[PDB]
Amino acid sequence: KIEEGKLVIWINGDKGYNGLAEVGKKFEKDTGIKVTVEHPDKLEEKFPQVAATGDGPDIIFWAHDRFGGYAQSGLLAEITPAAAFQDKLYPFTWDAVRYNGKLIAYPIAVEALSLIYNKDLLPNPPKTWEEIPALDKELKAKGKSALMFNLQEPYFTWPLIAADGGYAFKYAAGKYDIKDVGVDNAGAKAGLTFLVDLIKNKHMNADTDYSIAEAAFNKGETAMTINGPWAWSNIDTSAVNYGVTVLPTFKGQPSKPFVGVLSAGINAASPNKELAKEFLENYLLTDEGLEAVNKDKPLGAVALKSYEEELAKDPRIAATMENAQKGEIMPNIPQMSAFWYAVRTAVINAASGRQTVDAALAAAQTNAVDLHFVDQYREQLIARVTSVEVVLDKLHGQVLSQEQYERVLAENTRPSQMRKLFSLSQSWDRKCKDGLYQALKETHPHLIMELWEKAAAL
Ligand SMILES: OC[C@H]1O[C@H](O[C@H]2[C@H](O)[C@@H](O)[C@@H](O)O[C@@H]2CO)[C@H](O)[C@@H](O)[C@@H]1O
Repeated sequence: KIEEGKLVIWINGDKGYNGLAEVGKKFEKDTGIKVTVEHPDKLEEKFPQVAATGDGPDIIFWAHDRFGGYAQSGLLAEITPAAAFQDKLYPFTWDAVRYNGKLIAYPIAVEALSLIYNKDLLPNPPKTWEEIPALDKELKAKGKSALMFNLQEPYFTWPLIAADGGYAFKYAAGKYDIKDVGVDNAGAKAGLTFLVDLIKNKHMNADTDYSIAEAAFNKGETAMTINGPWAWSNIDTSAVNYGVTVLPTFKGQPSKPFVGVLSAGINAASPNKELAKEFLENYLLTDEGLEAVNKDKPLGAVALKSYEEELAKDPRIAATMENAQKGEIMPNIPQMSAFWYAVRTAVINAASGRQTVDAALAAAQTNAVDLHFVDQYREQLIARVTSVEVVLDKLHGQVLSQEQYERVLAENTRPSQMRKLFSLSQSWDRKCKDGLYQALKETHPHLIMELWEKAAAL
């Protein structure tokens, strides 16, 4: 369980965890309470997996979009700031952490993607996405390339999908309509078609991930990348002469990045809730706390009015906000986790040529709207299904091909095997998903029964 009388903190590894650790050191200096900051892999999934059991960190950091799901699952303590403290942060940041009438986290900072460009390679950044292929051709002659960014996380491709009309869930009458999804409309298709064409014409490579794109930009090999405030620290170290600016337009319309509010929630199973509150309100969310984190990795536009004003002159922060204003705040509904995984699979499949754009998005759309049991509880099943071989043999023939069977089996741990199986099946139709559910239920009926029950408990 969770050790009492101390703080364990989880934050993503792309954030200023060293800076946060300093705030932890100051807290220890003034209170005697030791603070431990960790940045585990696959944090957005690890948390609900271990927290559902009743363990995990006292405090979890992520963008606000995942917190609605955490709250619905009972993993988060209710946050009760007094009025004077609440007034120290922007109202729209509190709005991002409000779920079903209550505050479920502390907002820290507002993030949005921008175009980052090498001024020595590219004195004026391109206005449009459409002119990048011509740009890449010029640069290739100098042994360079126009653009590299993470193509493994749909967050980075989202601004282009949304530009001409794609959207996640429709918002109307103060509610998100969970049945109105805009992943396979004409606009989403046009944007992703443009991305795929960049890859087909070798302006980009489908295998490019975060580390690969960062290395290429920071070594001066590519003229542009797409990234958030957290990335500026490494670019500074590399002393690249860079600018941060508005994303290119597509079909004459702005790219629309999703806006995230980095937020901190308190584990509902934590016996250290009061301590967590003190650390967050009186140590982190102060000019001195935020500055320490921000000097490690930039936070963007912080939620704290006083420090936001001090930093607002930074043209890079201005550029972040300009992009944010063209985009949309992410929904925090519990459906977000399944939505992101479906879209992630669609972008990866279309980029790798495993599916056409139309088929990739049509499948994502169907699965986000229909929310099958195996998609809703994918994360729990990955962590809790243990008889993988039994499931594979039930599916072999009917649902799984010989090759897919072999691919799943080849993974090293049970969760890696399960994760592969759900990835492969992600684009399958309802009937195949039903076959997958049936095999899981025959193999582990108590687990499946437990999942049905807890859904109803919450
Ligand atoms: O790609 C899907 C992913 O997008 C967002 O995650 C961002 C995150 O908000 C940023 O702070 C930064 O860490 O990069 C991530 C993308 O790799 C969503 O917040 C997240 O839930 C979602 O899975």
